[PDB]
Amino acid sequence: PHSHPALTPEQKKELSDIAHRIVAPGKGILAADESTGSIAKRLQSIGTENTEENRRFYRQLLLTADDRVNPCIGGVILFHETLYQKADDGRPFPQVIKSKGGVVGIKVDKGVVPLAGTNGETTTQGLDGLSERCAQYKKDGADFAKWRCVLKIGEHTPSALAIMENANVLARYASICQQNGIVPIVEPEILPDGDHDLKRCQYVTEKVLAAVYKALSDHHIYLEGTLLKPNMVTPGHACTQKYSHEEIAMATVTALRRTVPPAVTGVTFLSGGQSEEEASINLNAINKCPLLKPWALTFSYGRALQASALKAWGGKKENLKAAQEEYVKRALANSLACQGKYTPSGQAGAAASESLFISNHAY
Amino acid sequence: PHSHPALTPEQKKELSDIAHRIVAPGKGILAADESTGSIAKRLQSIGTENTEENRRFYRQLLLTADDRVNPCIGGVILFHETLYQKADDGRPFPQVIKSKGGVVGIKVDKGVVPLAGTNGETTTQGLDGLSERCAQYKKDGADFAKWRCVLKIGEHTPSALAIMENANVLARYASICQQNGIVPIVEPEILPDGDHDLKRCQYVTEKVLAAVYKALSDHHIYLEGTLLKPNMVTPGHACTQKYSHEEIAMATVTALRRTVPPAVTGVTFLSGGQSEEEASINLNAINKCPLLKPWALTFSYGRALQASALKAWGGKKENLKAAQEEYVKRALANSLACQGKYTPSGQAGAAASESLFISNHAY
Amino acid sequence: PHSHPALTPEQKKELSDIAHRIVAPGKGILAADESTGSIAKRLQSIGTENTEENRRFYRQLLLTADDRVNPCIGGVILFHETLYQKADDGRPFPQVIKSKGGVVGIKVDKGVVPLAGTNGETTTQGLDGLSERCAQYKKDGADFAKWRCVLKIGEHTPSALAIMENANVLARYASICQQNGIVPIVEPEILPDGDHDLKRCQYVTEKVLAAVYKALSDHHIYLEGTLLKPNMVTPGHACTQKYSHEEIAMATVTALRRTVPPAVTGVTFLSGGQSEEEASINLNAINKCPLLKPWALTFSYGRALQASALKAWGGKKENLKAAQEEYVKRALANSLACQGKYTPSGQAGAAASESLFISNHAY
Amino acid sequence: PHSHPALTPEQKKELSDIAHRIVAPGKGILAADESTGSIAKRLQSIGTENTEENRRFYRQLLLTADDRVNPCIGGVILFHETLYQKADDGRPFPQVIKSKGGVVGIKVDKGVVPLAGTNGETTTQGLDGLSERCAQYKKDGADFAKWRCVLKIGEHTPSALAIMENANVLARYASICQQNGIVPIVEPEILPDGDHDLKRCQYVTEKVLAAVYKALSDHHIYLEGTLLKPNMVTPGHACTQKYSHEEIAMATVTALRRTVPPAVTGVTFLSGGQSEEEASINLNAINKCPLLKPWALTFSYGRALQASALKAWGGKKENLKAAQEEYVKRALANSLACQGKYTPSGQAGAAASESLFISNHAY
Repeated sequence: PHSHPALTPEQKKELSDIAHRIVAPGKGILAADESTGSIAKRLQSIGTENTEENRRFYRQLLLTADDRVNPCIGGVILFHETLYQKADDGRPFPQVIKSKGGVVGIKVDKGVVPLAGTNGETTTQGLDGLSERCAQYKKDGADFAKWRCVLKIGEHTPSALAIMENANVLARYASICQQNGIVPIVEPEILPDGDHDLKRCQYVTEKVLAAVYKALSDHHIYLEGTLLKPNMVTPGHACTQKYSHEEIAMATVTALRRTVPPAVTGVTFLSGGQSEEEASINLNAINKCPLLKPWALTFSYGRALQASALKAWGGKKENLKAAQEEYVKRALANSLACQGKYTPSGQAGAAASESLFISNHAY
Repeated sequence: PHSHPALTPEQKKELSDIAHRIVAPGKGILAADESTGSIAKRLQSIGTENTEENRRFYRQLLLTADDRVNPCIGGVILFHETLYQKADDGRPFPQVIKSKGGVVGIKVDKGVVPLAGTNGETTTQGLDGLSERCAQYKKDGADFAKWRCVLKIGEHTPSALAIMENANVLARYASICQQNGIVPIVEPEILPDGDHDLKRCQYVTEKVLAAVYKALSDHHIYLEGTLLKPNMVTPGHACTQKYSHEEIAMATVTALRRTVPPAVTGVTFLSGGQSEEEASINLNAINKCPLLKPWALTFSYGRALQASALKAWGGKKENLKAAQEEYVKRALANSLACQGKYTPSGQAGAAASESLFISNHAY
Repeated sequence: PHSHPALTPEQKKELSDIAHRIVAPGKGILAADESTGSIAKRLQSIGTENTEENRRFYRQLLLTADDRVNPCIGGVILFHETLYQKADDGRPFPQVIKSKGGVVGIKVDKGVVPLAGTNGETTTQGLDGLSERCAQYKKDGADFAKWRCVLKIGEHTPSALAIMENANVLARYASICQQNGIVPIVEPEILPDGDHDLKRCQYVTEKVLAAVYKALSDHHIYLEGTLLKPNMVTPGHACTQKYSHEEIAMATVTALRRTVPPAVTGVTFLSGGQSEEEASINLNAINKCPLLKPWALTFSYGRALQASALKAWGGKKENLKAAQEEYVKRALANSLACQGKYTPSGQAGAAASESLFISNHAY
Repeated sequence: PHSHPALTPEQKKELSDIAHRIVAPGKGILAADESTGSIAKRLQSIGTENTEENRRFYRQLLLTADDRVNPCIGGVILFHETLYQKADDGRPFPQVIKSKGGVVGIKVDKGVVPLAGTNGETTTQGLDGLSERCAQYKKDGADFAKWRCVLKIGEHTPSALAIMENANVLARYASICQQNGIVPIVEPEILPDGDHDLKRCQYVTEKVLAAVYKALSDHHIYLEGTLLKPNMVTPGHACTQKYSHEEIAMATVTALRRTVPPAVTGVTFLSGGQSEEEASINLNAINKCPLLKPWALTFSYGRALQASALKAWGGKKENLKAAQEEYVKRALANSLACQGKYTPSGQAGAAASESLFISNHAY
């Protein structure tokens, strides 16, 4: 019942200013923070040896794409290794990102760990010595951080323990970040894995986010100095029932409207396995949803921004331009999408039913 | 992790439509639901005998005010007794209210009770047989309900128990209401008593509302089909430090933006002891606050709409017209205030802009 | 973090003394508090008309059994109606109970109500005006009370909400009782309905009881001034796998040892549908279980003490003696059982080996 | 509502067996796990350079005390460094401990960290990579671990956040340990700092322990395979009101009885600043307390077992024998104390008739 200010007015202004810059209109985040084990899968996917030089080259390829990406990229998330690597011109990657108008971000979690007594559920580690790490990252150019928690929809999951624990560790992580001038991106990802339908994902997402914000409140988190990186509400990857992009958008916006306080500066959606086009089309539908949305609704895409670029590269240095071109194409597409100005081919166009009305009461 | 829909799409639509009608642009709520004990004090204030006829005459006075109040009153909260009384023309009060465009509300709590082991804290009772009562009230013309919980700011209050328990009982009350087609107004009032400052009230209001919405989530409450009746964020009655209406507005809106999901259809402030003019000026400032406000910000005033009316009447039928004129003036003032168009200059629109020197980072 | 004594040392002593008297060595509780609707189903199983006189007569039959039950009965739970009824000699039933060395108890809950958004789950009502009711019951001879919450084991139950809500309302009920010199018997019954096995029931019981005691702690309940009336840990009524009495006893005592603080004065098991003989044999095995049991482990039987009595009576006055004889038999058996000195007798009738399992009204 | 066994019967047996061995009748724990920063303070108090050699020699001094300590020491907690050091004869310290009949324990927390937004409160870190560390420690001789959380009694402390967070991290630590065959000792220490009285400490201890056990339950902790290391219930260091050892014992035992499930294998009190004699006398009074205690009540002393030994050593190898003698005397004293047979000067008789004139209802 008694307040003991976690932050001063000056610290709040710094965090709010950073958070707003990242999600300024038309801007999104390039998530290029794949850890050693994750990026390995990615290079292996294109028959490329996972060496530090190849990881440096690939990251350089994305970070140095032409200026067309500047107004599309408000922030770039990097993995520790990359934060300390340099481009061919000797410039540290953080300097390269900043020179292009982007805020530098650093992934700080240390992966998921199994929760004993659960059906394969996990929590995330990485709090040990996090304050010192954050202070150093800040000095080295990073202004925001990212931490990923993973929840799964199954017969008995997400369980009460998994929801409670993941929400709690996210709050601890957020608290430590803000004490060091770092904007924490809270990522409580609910995997798309499974044959559950849209309504189920919406229900679980609503319960998970309500838990997340109650935890953030209990831990005295300054919401204006944070961003949310949630899963869009979609049917399971193996769901038999099919849905439209408008339905996905309505379910997503409704879930967020019912759980995310207006104070949260922005929502940066993870692509979670969606193809580059799917992720852009859904983000566009989300921004065109006819409901009031008090926060920026943009992207924090990893795969959905790199899929084609990685393939066009194939590990060959001579495919630099071609690979960068593919990344640019997706950055442009999503910049438009986070503004609801994206058009892939032609959409529905004709064929206007009689009984298919737009009723949000069905969600 | 499994959804068992508490409401059908049709039930949701009905609740949402009701909630929106109550807080439609320019409309607020007349809170005339004073229980037998509370109204006694009011009649006591004007040396009027507390008889059922005087209560009926007084309520009639407010309810039958001229058509000028129609676009100002989206809803009227009544006490059980009044819901079943009739105007002089034989028309049931609910019919009178509806004929003037207002939605009929019924207060359903049964008062506060002490929480053992706390420093004078309470919870509220009234859940027993509540579903049957709601079904009956709905049938008899009521479309929304009200339940008041009371919390106090003191040395060790509000305590964790008080916050948890009051939030839980409000959730139960909201759940039962929605099962019967009744829109529940959630009223977690934090009293202004004490010498605490603005920051303290804002802190407590934020913690209380965070608890309220987590509880509503745990009990599967349909937010779109609810309204919130919170205290404005103000310094304590005995606070030595003085504040401007702009600061009170900023503190209030900030607290709400950090805790109230945008899905909540509307916020109807209680006047909590503020004078009629003070309650109107503050409501106006709240609506002029530059921050983004995703819900209607209006009124649910009792004292702030009746103060002068009650005095002008003094229990004399001869002063009926003068008494109604006082009520109408306040209804008109608050109608403008909930639109940010209140000026003492009669009834204007969009007051004179000034500056943006101060910042909200100090909140 | 600050204490505000809910009770004085004097109040604690009174409650503690009462709780200990009820479960004194060799003593148990006769649960004859069946409400109007439940007792009606009992009189129907014997073709007897459900009238006030028949209920009075049946209750008199049990309460006026010979002195052999005196050492067996530490307390008797009554329903409101019975608390104010008199024996043929004009003595109020409370006086009858006291004269035989028994403590008088009163059921105060008002039945279960559905929890919206759950799969047929419930919570219990009855807190409204409970303080005044307790004050009056105390003056009229009652020293303890009982309140029943009902949980069910299923694919999605008991849900987090059901556990949390039922635990909270039990805590509220317990708090009010202790403020009025009444020892509250907390009854969080987990139904035996279903085909789940022993370990499933043990798991659920452990989770429920942990929730119950955390809530009692949050509400500042004086445990020494309380009693627990839980279900024994048994497999579902439709479970295929069979277990011995020793296994049931082990699962029951282990669950209790892992959740019930030593301060709790006693555990009075509900029979929950078990036959009179089964309930006695299991209680005996429980008391013979090797593990350390820091609390009295006795009975609070309804059906398991009345099965044979109701049948013998058959609604005929001339069968008074015969019916009372059957009750005395079960009281003696269970008195020995709660001491671990019971060894089923030669004849006990097929009525004592008959399953007293009955489903609920809803499902 | 569904169980996914965190442990197999074999795993449970191992943990339970280890826990029971550590607190076997007459046995306690030598806490010699002071981290580098803490042991530094100890050595400087006797003007000794904080070098690894001096630390190794000091720990050797304690671990190689004569066989008289064997029946007194059920377990020895070590700091990482010491677990891998060897005695002068080449034997690894863990081997030294085991040869004397003691179980080897390893402290695994990584110190306290500040909780932002609180009045100087902390949580504890150390979960990162804890599973791998436990697996390594197990392989290297350790069978139990220790983790210290610190709470403080003050104006607004311990806060709801501090209690909840520390309880949760303790549960995570406990879960990880049990997955690796390591018995976790849960240490939620409430500092004695302040002028609060005995009842205040008892209240806070009761609330903290209730929180700890609810968390252990939520995290599926096997209580039989754990030990509790709590502060005894005493007045603050600066409290002007004086209490007898019997009062301290009554408050301590009452607090534990109201919160610690019988399943918990043992309670090993920290000495927390008490002098060697005070700690022994209090532990003795605790074991003589007339109330029923379903768990072993012994010691896990650091300072209370080393004070005189550290001083007698003074960093001089020539004082080896003199120093060891002081430690041996305290080991013998506390072994008698945990049996309730300790009398500071000359023994007389272990006669235990009844207790003094102290009504437990006053607690």
